[PDB]
Formats: sequence, C-alpha cells, structure tokens
Amino acid sequence: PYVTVKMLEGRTDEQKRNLVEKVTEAVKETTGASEEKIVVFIEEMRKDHYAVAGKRLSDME
Amino acid sequence: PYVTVKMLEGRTDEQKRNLVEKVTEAVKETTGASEEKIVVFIEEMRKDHYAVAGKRLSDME
Amino acid sequence: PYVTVKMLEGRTDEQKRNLVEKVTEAVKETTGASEEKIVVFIEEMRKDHYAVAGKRLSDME
Amino acid sequence: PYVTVKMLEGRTDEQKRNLVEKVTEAVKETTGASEEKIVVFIEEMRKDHYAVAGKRLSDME
Amino acid sequence: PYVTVKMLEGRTDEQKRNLVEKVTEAVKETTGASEEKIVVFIEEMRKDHYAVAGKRLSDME
Amino acid sequence: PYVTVKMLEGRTDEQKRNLVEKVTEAVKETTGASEEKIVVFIEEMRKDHYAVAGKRLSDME
Repeated sequence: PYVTVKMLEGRTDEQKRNLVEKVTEAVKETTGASEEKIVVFIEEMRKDHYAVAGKRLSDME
Repeated sequence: PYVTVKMLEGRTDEQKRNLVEKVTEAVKETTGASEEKIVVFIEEMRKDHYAVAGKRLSDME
Repeated sequence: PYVTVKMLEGRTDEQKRNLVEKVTEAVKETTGASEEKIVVFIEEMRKDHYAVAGKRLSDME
Repeated sequence: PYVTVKMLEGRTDEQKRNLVEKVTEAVKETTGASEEKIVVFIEEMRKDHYAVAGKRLSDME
Repeated sequence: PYVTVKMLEGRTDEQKRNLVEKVTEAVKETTGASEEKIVVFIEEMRKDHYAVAGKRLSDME
Repeated sequence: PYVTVKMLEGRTDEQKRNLVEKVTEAVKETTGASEEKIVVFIEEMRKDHYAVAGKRLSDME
C-alpha cells in the first residue's frame, strides 16, 4: 500500500517521524497489509500554493 | 491535510471504513490537525496495473 | 500546464465539457499559456472512496 | 472538488492569485460545486524535471 | 523509484507487459536503482476525461 | 502518455537526462504512442519524506 500525506509546511521533524509511524500502523491493522509493503510519502504545501474557496492561505489571516 | 491511500482491490467495505477511521486518527494525533480538516482518498489498483521488478503482479508465478 | 480536476461521480457529460472549457480559459487568461499547451484531466471519485473527518461520504447520516 | 495545477516556474505571485480565483470560479459554475468545497493546489515544475518528446526543457532553446 | 504511466485506454495486455518491462529496464540502467526497488503503476484514461486546448478527445471532430 | 518518475535526491543531471531519453523510448516502442505525445515528469523525494515499513529513510543507515 502507498500512502501519500499532503500537508502544510510547519511541522517538526518529530511530528513527521510520528506521522509515518502512526499512519503505517493504522494501515497495517485495517488492511492486513504486510508491514514491509507499506510505503509513506510526505508532501508539504506552501500557503501560497494552497487555496480554499478561491483564496490562497497566504492571502488569509 | 490530505491522505491518499493506494492499494490493491480486495479489501472489504468494513476494512475501508476502518482504514479511513484509523488513518484519520493517526493524522489528528500526530500533526495537530483537526478532524474536519483531514481528508482521506482511497485508490484501488488492479494486479495487472501494478508492477515490481518489471513484472506485473498478475504475471507473477 | 496540466490541470487535474478531482470530483465526485455524478456530473453530466455537458457539465464536464463546460468544466474543461471554462477551466482552460481560466488558465489561458491567468498564466499566459497557450491553449494547445493546456491539458485537463478529469478524475471522478466514489462516495465510498472519499472521506472527511474519518467518515466516508457513503457512511454519512 | 480538488484541482491541481501543474505548471513551470516563472509566474508572478499575482498570476498565481488570479489563477486560483479564475479556476475556482470556472469549477463553481460548471459543476454546481459549493465554493467552500473547491480546493486548489499549485505545483511548479523545473525545466530540468520536465520533458517532452524525450528532451527536457532545460536542454532546449 | 516509482514510475506512473498515464495513457488512454486501448493498449493490449501484451503492450502493457512490455511497457512495464521496458520502462523498468530504462530506469534500472539509467539511475542505478535495483529491479526489486523499481515499481511501475499503469493508469488508463477515457477520451471523455482527457482534454487538450479546452476540447476533450471524445469531443474532437 | 504522461510518465511521472518519483525517485530519491542524489542523481546527476546527466542521469536525469538519460532517464528521460530511455523512458521516453521505452514508452514509444511498447505503446505505439507518438514521440511528441510522450511527456516525462521527474519528482525527487527527500529521505526524511519517504518511509518504508514505518521508518523514514532519514532514520536508517
């Protein structure tokens, strides 16, 4: 199983390590997937490259 | 945050429900994001559309 | 440029035609790119493959 | 609806803000999607990471 | 490495097998990666879900 | 056809140029796709953003 996590910049390296740990476990136990088969990708977004309702987060409070 | 889980066809509806649930909690507790801001996409693959070492799974003997 | 639009199943063929058209003009007029260089991909999701706050849409009551 | 716009580096911050505005509107009116439900991601490509017909744009005039 | 090939529906099963094989060798010999570390995903599009210059292929005359 | 190659940072600019050449050829001959229709994207991953079996490569030997 391939898991891609897309989130905004601003997380600690530790939060990222925990994210991978937790997410991998969540997948292992709910899908019966073998652990060495679970891959995780982290993709960080820039507030000026992410919008909702027509407004980029870089243009918001 | 946005989580996309890509895995082979086959999981039961229940397994998928648990995946979404578990994966969402794993994100929530590990990044600080709030539930209504956590989105999960499920993408299923066919054994004949997924290959490793030049061999599609469907062609593995 | 490449534009991928991911949305739930349900739109009519007409709606999709308008999406491609409108979205392409929006790109053309806003980035300077030329029409034959603008590509649009449409990706449809199932309510049981899309979740928010740990709940797939198909499971929302 | 989730819209990903993949384009080359070289656009102004204003062009990007307009892109998000225009594209969000194009989607709102052609798909009947609620505005606060329309998300836009901008992904910039490097000429040395984008090829056509076997030649990277970084290796062209 | 992970290679995703996105193309229109239509290729034969044989063509797909050759794609995976050829593409994998091309990666192996050009990046140094080892075969069991090279993954290929095949994604097929519908002519009515792919557009160029504001015109879906299915609508081209 | 659109080919995305996702691999770790650490490859020479030459290896990347060869990758695009080889991969484009592999696709041209196995799918009957016209050369000017074959597009290649290179996406580099950071070891601290790529995990396998719950452990990020940045946390491994």
